[PDB]
Amino acid sequence: ESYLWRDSEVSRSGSGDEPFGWVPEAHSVFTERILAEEPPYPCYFGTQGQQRGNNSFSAVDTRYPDTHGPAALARSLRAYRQRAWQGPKRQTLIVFVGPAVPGAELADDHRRFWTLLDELRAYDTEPWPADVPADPSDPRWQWCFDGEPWFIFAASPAYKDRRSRDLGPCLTLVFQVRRVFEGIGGSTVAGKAAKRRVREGLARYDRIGPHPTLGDTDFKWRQYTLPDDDSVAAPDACPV
Ligand code: HEM
Ligand SMILES: NC(=[NH2+])NCCC[C@H](N)C(=O)O
Repeated sequence: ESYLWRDSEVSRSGSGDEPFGWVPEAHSVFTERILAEEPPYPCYFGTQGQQRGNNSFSAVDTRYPDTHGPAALARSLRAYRQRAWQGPKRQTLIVFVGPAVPGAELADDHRRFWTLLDELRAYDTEPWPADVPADPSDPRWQWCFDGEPWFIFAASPAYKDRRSRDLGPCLTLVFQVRRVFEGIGGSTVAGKAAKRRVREGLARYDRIGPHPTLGDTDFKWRQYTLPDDDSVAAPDACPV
């Protein structure tokens, strides 16, 4: 009944042409990308999280939206949020949205991403947090669920130049609670070293450099769905 999986549980998601039958292969493709030796995956935090058993997984099967869709993902997210505050600091939930769609464009996957975030709102059982403005045009808006803001981004096979965001054949949502950044705040010595290391890795991996919206940080929504080029979306244009 729970669709929240540790690595060792993903194989039981589905087998053959069943709901989630495509999830085990997506999980393997994801881990291959994140654990690749040369060039290394640019975000060493993600690689380390995978190596240390701190990544959890879920999925949405678009063929079965009423049973394997946003309502179930809301339950999975509530369970993940509990896990994310009890376990190690640096955990990530990776959610595969499938089956894969041959020929989808990046804008299509981004539209699906924002739609899924919108559908999740109806299933949130907690009020919106008082410290985060609820208006998505506010410079300080962040996506919130189950009582707190999250960091979230969309990965897609349609990221041809920003290869670091191609995690396999499906639209893939990467969720973290903000606890993961404790110790690497942007002002911090450690945070500046972290950005150096990741951005050096990006320059060995991607066909386009770090996006300007990553910072040099209002309007975080623009980082959720980076474009594949240097375009910069209008700040008040968040689709939610
Ligand atoms: C599977 C897990 C993860 C994946 C797939 C992942 C992916 C990425 C990617 C693609 C980037 C480049 C920028 C972007 O596209 O947004 C990035 C940057 C970064 N990530 Fe990760 N990440 C993961 C986990 C984590 C965790 C757990 C942390 C914190 C503990 C973290 C901290 C950072 C930092 C500090 C940057 C650099 C941001 C900058 O240079 O402005 N990541 N990550
Ligand atoms: N684009 C990224 N993956 N950024 C990772 C760090 C996010 C940063 N701590 C923030 O809250 O904005």
